[PDB]
Amino acid sequence: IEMAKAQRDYELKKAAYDIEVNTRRAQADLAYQLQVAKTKQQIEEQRVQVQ
Amino acid sequence: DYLSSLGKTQTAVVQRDADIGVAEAERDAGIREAECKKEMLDVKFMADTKIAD
Repeated sequence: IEMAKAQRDYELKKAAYDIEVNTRRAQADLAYQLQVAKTKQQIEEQRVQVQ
Repeated sequence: DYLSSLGKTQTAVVQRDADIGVAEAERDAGIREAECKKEMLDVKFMADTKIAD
């Protein structure tokens, strides 16, 4: 019984921490695409100004 | 086999006592070993929780 008590006490916190780390990693992965699009805005703004 | 039959009465009484004693000893060993295992798992899981944090 106490075995399962400790198993819960460990697993629940591990999952709760995993939620936060997964959210932050998901944000970090797509920050690159967000910025590259934001600057491709100006890239295209000038690549059409030449026209 | 008169006498061999007559010895049957107590040839098992000592075996009875030996079985009772070994059963009690194994019971005590098992209970206290389970207690030790429980305590060590609790502390190990607390340490692992801190590591996870």
